[PDB]
Amino acid sequence: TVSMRDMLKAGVHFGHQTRYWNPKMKPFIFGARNKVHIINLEKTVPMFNEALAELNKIASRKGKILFVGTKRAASEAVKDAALSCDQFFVNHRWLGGMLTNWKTVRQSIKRLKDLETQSQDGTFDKLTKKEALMRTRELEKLENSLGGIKDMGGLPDALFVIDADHEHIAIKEANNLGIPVFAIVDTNSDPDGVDFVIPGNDDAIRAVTLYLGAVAATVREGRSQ
Amino acid sequence: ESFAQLFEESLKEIETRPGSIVRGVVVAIDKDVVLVDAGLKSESAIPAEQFKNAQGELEIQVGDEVDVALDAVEDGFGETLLSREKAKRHEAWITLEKAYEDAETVTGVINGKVKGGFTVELNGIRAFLPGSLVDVRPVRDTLHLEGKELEFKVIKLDQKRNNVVVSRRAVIESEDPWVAIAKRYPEGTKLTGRVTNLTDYGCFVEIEEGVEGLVHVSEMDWTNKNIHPSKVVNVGDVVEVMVLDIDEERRRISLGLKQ
Amino acid sequence: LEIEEMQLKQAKKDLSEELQILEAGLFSRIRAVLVAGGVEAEKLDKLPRD
Repeated sequence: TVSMRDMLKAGVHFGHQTRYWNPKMKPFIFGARNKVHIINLEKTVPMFNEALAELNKIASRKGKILFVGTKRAASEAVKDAALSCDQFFVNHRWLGGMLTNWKTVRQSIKRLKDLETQSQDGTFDKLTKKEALMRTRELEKLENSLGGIKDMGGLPDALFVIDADHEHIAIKEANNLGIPVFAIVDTNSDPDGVDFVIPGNDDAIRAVTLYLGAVAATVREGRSQ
Repeated sequence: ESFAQLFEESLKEIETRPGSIVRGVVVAIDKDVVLVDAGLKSESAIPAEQFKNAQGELEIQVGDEVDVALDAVEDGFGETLLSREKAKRHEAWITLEKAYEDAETVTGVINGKVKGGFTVELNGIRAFLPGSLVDVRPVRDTLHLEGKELEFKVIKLDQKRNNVVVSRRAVIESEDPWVAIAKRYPEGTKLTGRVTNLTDYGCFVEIEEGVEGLVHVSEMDWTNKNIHPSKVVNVGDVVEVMVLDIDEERRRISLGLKQ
Repeated sequence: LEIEEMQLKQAKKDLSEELQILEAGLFSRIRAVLVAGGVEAEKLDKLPRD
């Protein structure tokens, strides 16, 4: 679906510097221009397409997708992507054992929900100023952490990831659980934990956005189906 | 296919390493960080201070194109060296243009000599030149209306280390660093030098054609010990500095900044 | 299927309405009984629908 030219324009073909590479990414690498590794778009594209297809399929059976990206450059974008296809996301720091330790985190989620309710639906007001402030702070904290996953209910049936090396904890958790992983994997990253590897530039913003958008579209399509 | 191979050598052909090809489109502005995309592996974290012109406010919105620089790749994450140096090459080209007709004409306005040559400033940048260059004869711009308008007629340039002394008024008139290290020597010759890296004891301003200066922590200001040089001056900025000391042997020119 | 949504939204409306109708009568009844265990009229009008 996503063309090669577009990818090139975005800056998918660019990778990291040669000294920071992983030799498990040697198949997906093409060459090294100006001492910086170039990802092979001929090998990338089909894989990407396959991944997209898989995602679509998942969506079709009413699968829950989780969008992970805690880089802070593409935190805004990932959330947007998630919301477009009304799916869940973790745009700020992944809580260690979010999925493996769901049952504890489900309590946190519940608490957050309660807080939200108190804030909005109650309309009681009349609260001690320090206490109120504290409550507000707590709410903020919760929202930041678990805002995207509050309506997830259980565990997701697939896990889309913007960087494998950065979100290794998440990936590991997924592996432990047995959730399919759809990771964007730059030359420095490790592809071994990832099920459906996508060789591409995690760092560049435009590229990331592109990666998101197609995925979102596919999810939407699946839903429609 | 070989579509991609050919596309790779094509994209090699349509970029170069320095800040030469004005290619990065400014794709997000936020104070205090500009950011471009010149067809590199990542986006630059640009300062705002490489892009405000001569009175302090910004000049370029979204879509605008300046080249940056290169030859340094990946400090962890990111891409460039700053586009402002880019600009230096353009300045060099205009200075070079003189050679063709033996006269580069702009405006040069030089009020005084930090180190024996009036300072001339062209557009945003200000440069320092050796003392003769400011005046064609013995006229002296001290009697001229302050910060006067002429041009610059070049008197002397050092060709390696960048010092250029230029000719105000009189329109009618028209191994290597260390052997002869006696030019900026004699006790206190002021220099204009860009700082490079501040090593928590130092600042490392070093400009004059492959040398190293320190301005370590003791002077820097008029407080001694509590100063922490990163707070007090800058990173990458051309400043007031002069020699105070040269050892041509254990190459330690020990500059100062409290002057 | 056009009328399907009409009846669909109708049921919920009355369902909540009736509950609210009793809720209105119950809310008043709560305050009505609120005298042997808190008659503070100015200390009973805290949260509205919470």
